[PDB]
Amino acid sequence: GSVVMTQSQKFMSTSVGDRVSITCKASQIVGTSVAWYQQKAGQSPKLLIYWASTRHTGVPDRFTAGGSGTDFTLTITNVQSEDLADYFCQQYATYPLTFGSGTKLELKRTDAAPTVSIFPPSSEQLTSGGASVVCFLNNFYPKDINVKWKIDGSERQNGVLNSWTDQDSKDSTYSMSSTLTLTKDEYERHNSYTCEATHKTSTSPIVKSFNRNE
Amino acid sequence: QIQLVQSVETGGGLVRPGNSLKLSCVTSGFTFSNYQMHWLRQPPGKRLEWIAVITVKSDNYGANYVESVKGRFAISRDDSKSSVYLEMNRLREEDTATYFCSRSGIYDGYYAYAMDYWGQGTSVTVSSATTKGPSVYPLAPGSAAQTNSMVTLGCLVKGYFPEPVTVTWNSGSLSSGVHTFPAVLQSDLYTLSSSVTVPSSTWPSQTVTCNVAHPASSTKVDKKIVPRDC
Amino acid sequence: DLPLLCTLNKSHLYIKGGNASFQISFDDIAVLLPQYDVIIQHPADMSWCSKSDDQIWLSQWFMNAVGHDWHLDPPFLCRNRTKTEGFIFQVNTSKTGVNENYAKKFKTGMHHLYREYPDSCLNGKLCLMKAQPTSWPLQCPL
Ligand SMILES: *[C@@H]1O[C@H](CO)[C@@H](O[C@@H]2O[C@H](CO)[C@@H](O)[C@H](O)[C@H]2NC(C)=O)[C@H](O)[C@H]1NC(C)=O
Ligand SMILES: *[C@@H]1O[C@H](CO)[C@@H](O)[C@H](O)[C@H]1NC(C)=O
Repeated sequence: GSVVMTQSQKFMSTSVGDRVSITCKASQIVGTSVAWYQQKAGQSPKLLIYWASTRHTGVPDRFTAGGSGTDFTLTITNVQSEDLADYFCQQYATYPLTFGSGTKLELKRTDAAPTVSIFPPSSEQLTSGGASVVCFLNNFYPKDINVKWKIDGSERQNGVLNSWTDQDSKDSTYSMSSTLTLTKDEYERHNSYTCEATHKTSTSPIVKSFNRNE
Repeated sequence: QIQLVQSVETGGGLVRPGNSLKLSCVTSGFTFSNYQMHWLRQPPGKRLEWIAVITVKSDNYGANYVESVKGRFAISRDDSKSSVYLEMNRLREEDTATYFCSRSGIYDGYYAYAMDYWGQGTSVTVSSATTKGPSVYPLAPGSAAQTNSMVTLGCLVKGYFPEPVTVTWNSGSLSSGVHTFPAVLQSDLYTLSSSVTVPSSTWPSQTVTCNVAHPASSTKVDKKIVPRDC
Repeated sequence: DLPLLCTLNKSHLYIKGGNASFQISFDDIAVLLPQYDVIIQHPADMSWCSKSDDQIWLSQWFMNAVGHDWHLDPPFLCRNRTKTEGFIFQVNTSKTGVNENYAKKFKTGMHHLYREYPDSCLNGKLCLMKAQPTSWPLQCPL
């Protein structure tokens, strides 16, 4: 019974100076009672347009919106680096006020191979009884990537935790960290630990290794 | 300058389930009594959801709430103090989000609930977990791999609660080529890592220290990264 | 007591009755939508439009003044009093489609109500009238 606002494209890749349109779909007819907002890095949103097509006073000339019924689109012309942000719609025609799923605006760039670095458990953590192996994949593009953990050549997929960064604002790349946590007893039992990173940039995955004996 | 500041009156953002938390949003740079005020919470990785609204003094300070929140929250305002408040009772773990206060004015001559200005937001987490300080662990290569033109060092913080922590390198003087990854929550514990890439000539030639701060546990730790030996 | 109406700058129409004062405007913005808003097909249904009897009476007075037939003319909309956006009611005044005859009678009613009435509604374009509360201007007759 509540109008939902769905955005078909969760992510959109663009370049500076290009034209980009973000579509908002409403589960029910909301007429002209639609606003658009902009949000960066989870900070406070900023109102862009209201009444489907009325630009806010602070908003620059590049942003233009339109639509009626259940289909509303927001277009940005001559996109700048400062325009890279999140954009979501909102309806205020009926209670409760509902917002869109969201679209992230990302900058295109050339493909970058991930720099892979493996790190053994530290001495301080070993005295505590735990052993965590961390693998860093830094400054790669495109966004797609995947990792594998091999312990003495055998794949390990138990205590692995991953974390992905957003697109870096300086060089437009992505990064990822993978951590394999094990107890001190099971860590000392094995000798070889490797993390294999798979990316579009290479047909063969990147491999980094450290041996406990060496 | 139409500034909206959000603060927490009691304690901090972390609260236990079933406890009560009161959010206060103070405005400035405009006439608070003229406009209506809304409260909005954004769950992590979820769309923004409206919570409540309170109208001006011309109307009898009427308010409207959402169904999930009815009977648990109460919105209020003080024109003299020029501030809007949100009192939250019987908090459930679902209520974990970043809460925003917003102002709605008149658009093309008609009252609408588009949000003019917003507060900075306060992170509110509700869980049964307790406060715990982090463990800082250095991450060094160990000279078991070939050294290139650039060397990547790392820092690992483990077992802290709640969010957040502050990770810097060399007291912030080293900010180029630094990646601090978002934390991961497992077994009511947060664990994150941070990488730093410096020229291979600079390390271990020069000192590289990792600075971690966790205010909830009064934890300030500096860990120097040294090469591994045997 | 008779409601008094004053026009300022020949673009906006203000009507004051009792303790209630409204401002009438014309544009294509559909502030009220029939799906989510109250339908006024009978004059007694206007109790849902406001919590103040003055606004209800003044609203009913205005539609009687322009010649609105509550049972023959298209019903108009008003915001549910439980909502907090504020009082407002909206009449479709667009001179197009099946609403042509009603839109033409509305123009006649306004021309007899206000001596100087600028018909913003143009043939073939959507035109929606909206009356909302406003502070009574001190620069117009009392
Ligand atoms: C006001 O009335 C006009 C005319 O009756 C409506 O406009 C028409 O609505 C029908 C609905 O089926 C459409 O098929 C026509 O294409 C519309 N005409 C134009 C020119 O757009 C209008 O929708 C009404 N507005 C409201 C808020 O009820
Ligand atoms: C106005 O709102 C109340 C509660 O939200 C509802 O019970 C009532 O039916 C609404 N009015 C109309 C005419 O639907």
